[PDB]
Amino acid sequence: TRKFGLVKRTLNTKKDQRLKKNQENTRNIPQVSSALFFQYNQAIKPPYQVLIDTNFINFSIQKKVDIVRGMMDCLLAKCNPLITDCVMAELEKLGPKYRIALKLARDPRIKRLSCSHKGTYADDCLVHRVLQHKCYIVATNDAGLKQRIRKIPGIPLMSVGGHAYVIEKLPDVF
Amino acid sequence: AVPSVQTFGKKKSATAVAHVKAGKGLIKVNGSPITLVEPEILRFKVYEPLLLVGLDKFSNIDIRVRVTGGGHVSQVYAIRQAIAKGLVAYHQKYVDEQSKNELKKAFTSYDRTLLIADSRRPEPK
Amino acid sequence: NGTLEFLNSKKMTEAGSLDLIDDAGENSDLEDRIDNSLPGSQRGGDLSTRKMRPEVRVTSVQFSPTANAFAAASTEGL
Amino acid sequence: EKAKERNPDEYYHAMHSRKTDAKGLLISSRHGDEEDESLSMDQVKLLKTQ
Amino acid sequence: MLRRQARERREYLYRKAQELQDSQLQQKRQIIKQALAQGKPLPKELAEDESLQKDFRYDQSLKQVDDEYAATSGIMDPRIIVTTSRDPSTRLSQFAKEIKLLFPNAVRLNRGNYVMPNLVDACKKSGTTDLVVLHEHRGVPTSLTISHFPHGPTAQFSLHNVVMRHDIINAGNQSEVNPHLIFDNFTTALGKRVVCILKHLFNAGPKKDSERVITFANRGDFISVRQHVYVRTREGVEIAEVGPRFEMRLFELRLGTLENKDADVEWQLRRFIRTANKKDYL
Amino acid sequence: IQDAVKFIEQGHVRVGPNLINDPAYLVTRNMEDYVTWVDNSKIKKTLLRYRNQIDDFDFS
RNA sequence: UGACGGAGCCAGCGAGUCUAACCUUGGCCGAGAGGUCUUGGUAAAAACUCCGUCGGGGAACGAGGAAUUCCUAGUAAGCGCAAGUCAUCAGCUUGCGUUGAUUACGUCCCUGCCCUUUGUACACAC
RNA sequence: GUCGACGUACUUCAUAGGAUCAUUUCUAUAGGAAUCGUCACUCUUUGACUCUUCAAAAGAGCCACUGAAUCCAACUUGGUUGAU
RNA sequence: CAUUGGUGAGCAGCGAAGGAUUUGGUGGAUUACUAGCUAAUAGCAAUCUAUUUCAAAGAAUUCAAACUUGGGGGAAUGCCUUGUUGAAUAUUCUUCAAGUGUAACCUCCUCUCAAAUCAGCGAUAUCAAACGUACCCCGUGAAACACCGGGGU
Repeated sequence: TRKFGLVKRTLNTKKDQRLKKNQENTRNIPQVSSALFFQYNQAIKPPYQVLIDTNFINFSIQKKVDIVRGMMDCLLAKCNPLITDCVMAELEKLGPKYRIALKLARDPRIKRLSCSHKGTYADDCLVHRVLQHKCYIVATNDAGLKQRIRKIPGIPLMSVGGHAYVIEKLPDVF
Repeated sequence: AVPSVQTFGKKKSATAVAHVKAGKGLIKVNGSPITLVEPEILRFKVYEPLLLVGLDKFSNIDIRVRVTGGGHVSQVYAIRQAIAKGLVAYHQKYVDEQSKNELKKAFTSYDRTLLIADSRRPEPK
Repeated sequence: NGTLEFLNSKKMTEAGSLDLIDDAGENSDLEDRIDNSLPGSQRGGDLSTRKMRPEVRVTSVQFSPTANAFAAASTEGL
Repeated sequence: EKAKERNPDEYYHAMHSRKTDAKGLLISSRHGDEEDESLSMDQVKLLKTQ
Repeated sequence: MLRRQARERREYLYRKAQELQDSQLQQKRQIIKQALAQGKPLPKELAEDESLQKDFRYDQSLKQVDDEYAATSGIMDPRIIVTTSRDPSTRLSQFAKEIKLLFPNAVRLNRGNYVMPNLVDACKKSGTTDLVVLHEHRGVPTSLTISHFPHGPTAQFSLHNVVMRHDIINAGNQSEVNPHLIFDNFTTALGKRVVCILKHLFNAGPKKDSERVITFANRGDFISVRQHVYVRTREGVEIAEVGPRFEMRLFELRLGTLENKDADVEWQLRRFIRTANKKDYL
Repeated sequence: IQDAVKFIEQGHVRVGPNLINDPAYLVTRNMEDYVTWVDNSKIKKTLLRYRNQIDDFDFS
C-alpha cells in the first residue's frame, strides 16, 4: 500500500527558508508645495537663504568676490547665506590647498545649520532639503548638481561666471 | 447498472453504433425492429449473423443499433458488422470465451467482413 | 525476473522490496563493488550495466528438421 | 491545425467528469455547477413543502 | 505513419526557424574568418562578446540543392503519378497519357470517386515522389499542380497554349528514354526554387548521347516547355518537335502538400497590384 | 511530469510491442513516435469513453 | 430497360452584419429629390425499394460507318449535392457523397521503347 | 563588367562622480549601531504527520480465526394527547 | 419517445432458527521440513567459573595499494615527484628551484525546456430579471377612447 513514484527527500532549493537568500518571507504621492504655482514659488521673498557648495566657494575665491556683499550685486535684495554641517565637513575635507577658502567660509556673517545624514555628500543633502521645502535658493557651479536642481520647478539656482554671479529661475532678476 | 458492451461498424461512409445489454431478447435498429429494414432485399443480410449463430444465443441479449451516413447498401453492411461484433464482444466479456471462440470461428469460416471491415484502400502500381 | 506469478510476502518491507535493495556494497572486493549501471540499459550490451536481474524470455524457436525436436533460444541459453 | 495534431492518446484527468454527446461534440450543463445535476429525494420533499 | 509524418514535419520546421536565427551568426562568423586572414578591423558588436569568441574555436569546422530534396537528390529514381481532376473528359485522358509519356518513371492512374486526403495517404503508403493532377476547361487543359509528397512543396501552374501529339498525325511513338533537360533564363530566387521543384521530377543522370531534349524556356514570365529529338549531322544539329507545346506559368507555391490548402504560401501570384505588370516572378 | 511516472510504474505504457516498467528509460528520437498506451487497460478505456469510440471487440 | 401518380428512407463537402432579378399600369404625399401603396408582363438529394393506374417526327431523326482514342478495382460506368479560392472556369470548372460491375492481372508471337554482349560485386554452382 | 578612386550620403567611436557589498577583523575609510551562558508569553512563516478535492490510476494478492463501524430484515421503546 | 443518468416508493422471483457491504488485529502458506546455544570430535540447556592460564604455531610486495577523479582553464598557499646544506661506517632531517604534475584549492559550464499548468483579457453561448413593441384587463380619479400607475399574454 505504498505510494507511487517515490523520490528521495532533498533540499527544495528555491523554496526553503533555511537559506540566506530566501529569508525575505500604501501608495505614496508627494504633493506639490502649497506656496508653489506652475513655476513661481511665490514664497521666494526677501530675505533669502542660499545653499552653498564647494564649487561655489572655490570659484568665488578664483573670481575675487567675497560672499555676503557679492551676493548683494546679483540678487540685489537682502540675503544671508547658510551652510550645512555636511557641506562644510566635506569642503574642509578638500585639505590644505583650499584652507584660505576654508577660512572665508567660517565667518560670523555666514550662518550655519546642522544636518542629519549617514554620509557627507553635498549634492544629495542640498537636493533633499530643496525637495522637502521648496523654500531655499541654491548656489552651485557644476553641471551635475545644476541639472538636478533645474529639473525641480520653482527652485532658483545661481552660479558664478566672469566677474559676478547670475541667477536663473528668479522672476525678479532686477 | 446492467452489463453492457459497445461495438462499431464501418462501410464506405456509414457508421454503426451497437450496444449489447442483458435482457429479453429484442433486436432494435434506429428505434424500429429488425423486421423493417427498408432495402427489402438486404434484410436477409442483417439477419445473416443471427442465423449463422443460432437464435438461442440472441434469446437473452439486447441489441440497439444507431446508423448514420452512407446510403442503403453501405448502411445494411454496417448493421451486420456491428451486430456480429456486438455479439462477440458480449461473449468475450461476460459469457464463456470458448463460446466466443466458437462464435468467432462460425463467422470467419463464413466471411471476414462480419468481424472486421477491410478498408478498400487504393493502390498505385 | 519473471519465473513466478506469486511473489513472496516476506520480501516487501514497509518500504522497498528486499531483493531490489542494492546489496553490492556488502561485498569484500572492489571490481564487483563498482557500479557502472546506466539508467536506460534495457537489453543493453553488458550485464553490469543492467542494475536489475535479467528477464526470462524465449525469442526464436525452430523445429528440428530430422529428429522430432524443437530448439528455443532462451535467456538461460538454447 | 490543432485538429490535425490531436495525438489521440492524451489523458487529462477531466476525461471522467466531462461528458460528450453521441454526435461527437462535448456537452456542458446549463447550471454549470458540479452539484446541481439533479436533486435528491430529501431535497425534493423539502422543496415541494415550501 | 501519420504520427511519423507529423513528427518529422515538426523537426523540420523548427530546424527551418533555427537556421533563420543562425544566419546572422553565420554572417557574423564569416567576418571572423575574413578578419583572421585578411583585414585587421573587427566590428564593434562582435568585439565585446567573449561567448562568440569561445564559439569560434569549435565553429571553425563548418562549410545548392533544395533542402527538401537534399537527401533524395540522386540516391533514388523518382516514381511519379499523373492523375486527372474528377470525371475526366476524353481529351485530358489522352493528355495525361502524354504527360505520363513525357515523364520517365511515371504512371497514370485514373481518379474517380477518390478523395484527396485518401489519395495522398495512398501515395505516402506505397511511396512516390510527386503527383501531377490536371484540371481542364471543356477538353483543353488549364491547370497543372505538381506536389512533392514527403511534406514537400507543391507548385500549381496554369497552362494555356496546348497542342498535343494525338491531334496532328500518326507520328509514331515517343522516345521514352531518360531525357536531357535544357533550362534557360531562370535568374530570380524563385527561379532557382522552381528549377529544383521541377528538375527532380526526371531520373538522375541521363546519357551522354541521349537522343531527346526537353527545353524549359523562361522567355517572358512564362515557363514554356517543348520536347525535341535531335541528331548531330556533319555541319549542324537538326531538331524536330514531338510532344506537347506548353505555355505554362506558376501562380502559387505552397510549402505544404496539395492536400493541405492552408499551408505556408512561399510565393503567390499577385495581380491586383500596382506593380504586378512591371516585372517577373512576383 | 510526475503523473507520467505514476502511469509508467503501474504498467500502462508500451514502446511498440512490449511495455516497460522502468521510468528511467531514454527514448530514442526515432522511437519517440511509437509510445502509446497498452491494450485492454483502464488507462485507455477512459480515454476512448469520452470520445464515444470504445470498440470493445478489441476489448479496449 | 416506358408513362402516370402515391408512399418508404439513406449522404458528405458547405454558412465573411454575408445570399443575390428586369420591365410596366396607376393612386396618394412632396417645392423638388423621391417615398409609400397598386397592378400586369418577362427570366429563374437523386438513384433505389415499394404501392396501385396504365400496353414513328411536324426537312433532319428509330442507339449511329469506315477509321481512331481511352480504360484494370471502390476502377469503367450511372446518379445527385455543394463551392466558385490572386492562375483557369460560368456556353463552365472544382470538390463531396450514393450505386458499383465485365475482363486481363499472362506473354514477348506482332508493333514499339530501352538495355546487355570481359561476371568481376569474395564463396558454391554455372 | 566586376569593381576601384573621388565626390556625396548614412552609421559608429569618451563620459564623470558619490555611496554600499564582497578578505571568517580590515575593499583602506577612523564622522559608523551592535562583545551578555533563555526563563516565559503572543503573532505569523516553513516543513513533517493523518485524511481529502480537482480524479482517478494500482493493490505482495490466497485462506483461516477473532473484533469495530454503516444500511436493511426482525425485536423493544417513544409517537397523531404530535415522530422526522 | 430514448435516457446506455441520479435519487426514492414497491412487486414477481431467490429465500432452513438473518443477509449485504466495509474494515482493524493475528495465524498458516507464498522455493523442498535434518531441532536451541557455546570457546563445539564435546559440553550446556538451572552456567561455564575457584580450570581456561602456560606451552606450541604465527611477520615478503625486503620500508605495499585511490584499478573507485562530471567537463574547460589555472593552481598563489597546499600536496606529489626530481635535482640543491648539516648527523654516522654507503646516511635520518633540512637549504632553495623546476614540474605540457596534481582527486587540496580557485573560476565558467554542468539550470533557464519546440513543455505545461495558474492569473488577467475574454468569444462561441446559456439562465434569471429589467427595458422596448403589439393586444387585453386592473388600481387612482368626478373625469380625460387618461397624459397616471400596475398586472397578464
